[PDB]
Amino acid sequence: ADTIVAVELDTYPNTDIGDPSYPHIGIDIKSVRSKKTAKWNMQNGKVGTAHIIYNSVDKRLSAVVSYPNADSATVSYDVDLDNVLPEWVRVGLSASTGLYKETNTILSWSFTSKLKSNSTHETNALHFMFNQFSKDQKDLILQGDATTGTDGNLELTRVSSNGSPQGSSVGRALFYAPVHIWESSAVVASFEATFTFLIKSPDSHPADGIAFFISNIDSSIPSGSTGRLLGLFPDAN
Amino acid sequence: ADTIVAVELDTYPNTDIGDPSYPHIGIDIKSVRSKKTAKWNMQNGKVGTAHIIYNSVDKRLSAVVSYPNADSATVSYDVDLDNVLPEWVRVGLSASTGLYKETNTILSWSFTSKLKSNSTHETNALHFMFNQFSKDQKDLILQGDATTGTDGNLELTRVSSNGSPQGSSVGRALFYAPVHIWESSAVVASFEATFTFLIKSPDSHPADGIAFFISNIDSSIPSGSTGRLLGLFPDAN
Amino acid sequence: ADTIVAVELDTYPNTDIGDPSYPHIGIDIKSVRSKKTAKWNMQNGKVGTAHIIYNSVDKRLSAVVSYPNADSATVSYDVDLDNVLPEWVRVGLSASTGLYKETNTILSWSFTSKLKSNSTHETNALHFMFNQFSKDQKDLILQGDATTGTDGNLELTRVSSNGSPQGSSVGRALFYAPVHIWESSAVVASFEATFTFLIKSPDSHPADGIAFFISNIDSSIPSGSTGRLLGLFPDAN
Amino acid sequence: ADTIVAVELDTYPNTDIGDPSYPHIGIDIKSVRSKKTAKWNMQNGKVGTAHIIYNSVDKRLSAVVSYPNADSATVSYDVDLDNVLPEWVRVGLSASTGLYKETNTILSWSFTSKLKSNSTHETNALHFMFNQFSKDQKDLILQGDATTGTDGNLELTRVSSNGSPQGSSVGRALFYAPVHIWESSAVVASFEATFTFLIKSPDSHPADGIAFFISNIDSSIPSGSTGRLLGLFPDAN
Ligand SMILES: CO[C@H]1O[C@H](CO)[C@@H](O)[C@H](O[C@H]2O[C@H](CO)[C@@H](O)[C@H](O)[C@@H]2O)[C@@H]1O
Ligand SMILES: CO[C@H]1O[C@H](CO)[C@@H](O)[C@H](O[C@H]2O[C@H](CO)[C@@H](O)[C@H](O)[C@@H]2O)[C@@H]1O
Ligand SMILES: CO[C@H]1O[C@H](CO)[C@@H](O)[C@H](O[C@H]2O[C@H](CO)[C@@H](O)[C@H](O)[C@@H]2O)[C@@H]1O
Ligand SMILES: CO[C@H]1O[C@H](CO)[C@@H](O)[C@H](O[C@H]2O[C@H](CO)[C@@H](O)[C@H](O)[C@@H]2O)[C@@H]1O
Ligand SMILES: [Ca+2]
Ligand SMILES: [Ca+2]
Ligand SMILES: [Ca+2]
Ligand SMILES: [Ca+2]
Ligand SMILES: [Mn+2]
Ligand SMILES: [Mn+2]
Ligand SMILES: [Mn+2]
Ligand SMILES: [Mn+2]
Repeated sequence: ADTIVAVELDTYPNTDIGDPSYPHIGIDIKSVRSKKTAKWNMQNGKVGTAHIIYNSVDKRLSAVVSYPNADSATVSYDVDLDNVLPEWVRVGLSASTGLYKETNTILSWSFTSKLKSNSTHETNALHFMFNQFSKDQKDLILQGDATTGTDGNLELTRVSSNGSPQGSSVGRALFYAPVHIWESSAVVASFEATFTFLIKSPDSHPADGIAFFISNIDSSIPSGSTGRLLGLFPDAN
Repeated sequence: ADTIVAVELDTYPNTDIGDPSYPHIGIDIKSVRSKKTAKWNMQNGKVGTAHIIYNSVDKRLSAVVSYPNADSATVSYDVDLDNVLPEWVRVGLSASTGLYKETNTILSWSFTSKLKSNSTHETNALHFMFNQFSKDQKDLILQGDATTGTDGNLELTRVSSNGSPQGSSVGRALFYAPVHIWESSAVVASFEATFTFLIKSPDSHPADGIAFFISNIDSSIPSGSTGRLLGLFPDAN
Repeated sequence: ADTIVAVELDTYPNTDIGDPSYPHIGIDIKSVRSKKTAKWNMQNGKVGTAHIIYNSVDKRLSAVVSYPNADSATVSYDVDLDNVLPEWVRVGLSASTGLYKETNTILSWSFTSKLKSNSTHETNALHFMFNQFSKDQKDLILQGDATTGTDGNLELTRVSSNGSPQGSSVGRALFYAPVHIWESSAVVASFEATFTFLIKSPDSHPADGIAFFISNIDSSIPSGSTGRLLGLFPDAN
Repeated sequence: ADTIVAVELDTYPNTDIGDPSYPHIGIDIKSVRSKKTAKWNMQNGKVGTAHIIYNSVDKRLSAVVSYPNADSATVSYDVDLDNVLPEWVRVGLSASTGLYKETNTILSWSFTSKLKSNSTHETNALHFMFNQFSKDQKDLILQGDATTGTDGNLELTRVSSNGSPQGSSVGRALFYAPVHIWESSAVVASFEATFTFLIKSPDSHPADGIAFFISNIDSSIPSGSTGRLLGLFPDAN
């Protein structure tokens, strides 16, 4: 039972489980039923960007998704991460396919985290920037169908030799080091994440989406968590 | 007529104009009557730290002030700086003495700004960190009784050779370069500021406070703006 | 008179003054006659990158120039900047043309400078990054024919609306803030600068070149320093 | 067998293995017999600071060690780390004792690493800054006698509750994630490291010294590498 917090980019509306009737981006606290969502004007074949920020002052997690020359989509939710997550965690990217599929490529990824402790008013921090992925990336923990090196890109779900996506796939990419996401004595604590992606699809119904997540350290892909579950949750409850 | 946005660290309660009956920190939009305030347990003779954050997404300006091993004071206010300030501004510190005084020493001052453009999705940034002040700081625009070099600190208001604070003093320090605080075509835009200070006062009634501020490029201390006016506003209206 | 240090991307060989018989990159210490040079494979029509570094430990100024998938040119010169420059400078870019011309487009520019003090061991620093140039770039001091905003790019030399480069042109762009490039009490001083350029010429002999420079605060384009002088030097001695 | 590059801060002169007759700082390349050294005015009881820098242009590894208001010791060596280390490494701190001892307290540690690629021309970075060490630092791998939490410092070697150091102690602290220290496609690669320490001793001859090292991923304290070997080398050959 992993504790999970995520920002999803749902490309397929699973109206059974509370997903609205269109692609959208949402926020997930311990469940695949997003506490808050927002219509996202998904664009197939185009490189997009997702920015996610959070800070220990407003105690608010927000995220923006956009494509060059187009309206951006925003989603925010008030959440006190101190009570939802353990102090040490790991951060990652995650995508899945089901009966429907799409490329779940990641062109770049950046993350910064700062803990400005009470005791000294001296910062603790971590930052990593990936604009190119080496075929043997030793600082990423690839889980599932996640591979690196193809064009300097991170391909989260299985894509064949033809450049075409495979159905029923799941992948996850985690930074090797555990991040100190919060501390009892911190004045301010914050994080900022960004990643550009390319969700291409040869059909008319792409699924299932990508998602930036923060989990307990030893998290692993929940068995059979493909499709609508986006490699994060064991059940749609 | 300057357009001013500031976060004051009001040490003296001027109940004439709206101040609450205790030291407080507050948010000022074009006026000295804080749109929002919060109780601050002002500690005389001790270093404090102040953090001001803001982001184009929640369009919210928060501020946290604190002392090592004590409670922090926080205040936030929802404000679209896009409709209050011009795109090009300058940032600075300001302080004032009136019938009552205090040293308005500034031990360090850091600032970051980023603009994540839409047309390109690439960042534009600025960052400066002063952990020491030379006696001839050429990147600071000193105004009023503001001086540098004394011990490596920035003395906003007049302090004699005796080290004692002087009444009816005003001082401001502005970073030489104009900051591009916002843009119409930007996806995300954020700034963060931090400074440590030392408000000492021989007596029992210190006044009048420090304030980080953003203003129009050619901002100049309003005439006779000492005391309650904290070198930022001409009138108490 | 001005005190100048520069890294030229000399595209036109001026044998009369010392320029070796081919396009090269060099290190100018107070003279257009480079103290050290290196053959450069100037590619007309391609975006290139230049990286300049220097630290107070090695007391060496190096530079690298490269194009995606190609041999990179390197140049280095041991120089003690303490005895060559004043402690406060200004940094900028400079191009020029003479009888022959080329576009001197600047797609991006970034710069970082740090000062780790002796008296305290706490760093002071400045960082600015430009990935887009607004039509009213208020934090750059434009000199000569230099214009911002055309396509988001910086044009150091005159360029027609057609896109054709023009002869006898001189331009510079300095960052607004004076940089504290070195201090006696500094344990370690260092600066890093990067910038991507596009030198497009319609003819066969491009000229005259781009330059990264550190100068005294009030530097300005010398009289008649077009062509082989690259907006930097008054004479050729 | 380990591949190790280090920068010792030899506090005990082991005249039998190549150590000069006095406290020094050295550059070790696959051996405890420093390729290059320089006298160090080791001050017992004061907080020092060490700064290591390297870049793939000069291919020169430099180190500076200083105390507040005291001369700095400098040492540099021309080494092409591409032919000495594997592309993926781990960086960490090490310290040791033997017949004589000292406390090897690290009050802060910082490290930055950049890779400006040739194929792409966009950087890959990693940065971590420790100003405080929690009692369960999950992003550091502790080996031997290294403990976190005591005061907020990292004791590389055994220290009793009294505060007195102990003989024949050994310990390291590596950063959890592997660093991509270099790549064949890299135009520029560089790293900068900084850490402050406090070497206190109750006697007249402290030993054996602290060291910043870069090793292959799976490195571990070699058997018997206490004393003169500083937890890095199996023998003294
Ligand atoms: C036609 O596909 C829809 O109906 C099918 C039969 O009822 C479902 O199996 C299918 O769900 C699966 O695919 C989606 C889209 O890829 C995925 O989100 C879901 O978790 C299942 O794997 C879909 O509803
Ligand atoms: C005891 O001082 C208070 O009462 C005085 C008489 O009513 C006021 O003049 C005085 O105001 C002045 O000092 C304060 C504190 O420094 C300052 O805020 C104000 O602008 C005046 O200079 C204060 O209210
Ligand atoms: C053919 O041009 C060469 O010879 C001419 C006659 O001697 C010179 O005028 C000319 O110099 C000018 O143009 C170059 C090329 O742009 C420039 O580097 C120089 O500063 C003059 O403007 C060149 O030597
Ligand atoms: C007085 O100790 C010196 O002489 C002893 C007898 O010859 C040695 O055992 C001793 O070596 C040990 O201590 C040093 C100092 O801590 C250490 O560097 C060495 O590896 C041994 O542990 C020292 O030479
Ligand atoms: Ca879905
Ligand atoms: Ca007041
Ligand atoms: Ca020339
Ligand atoms: Ca020794
Ligand atoms: Mn959903
Ligand atoms: Mn007030
Ligand atoms: Mn030349
Ligand atoms: Mn030695």
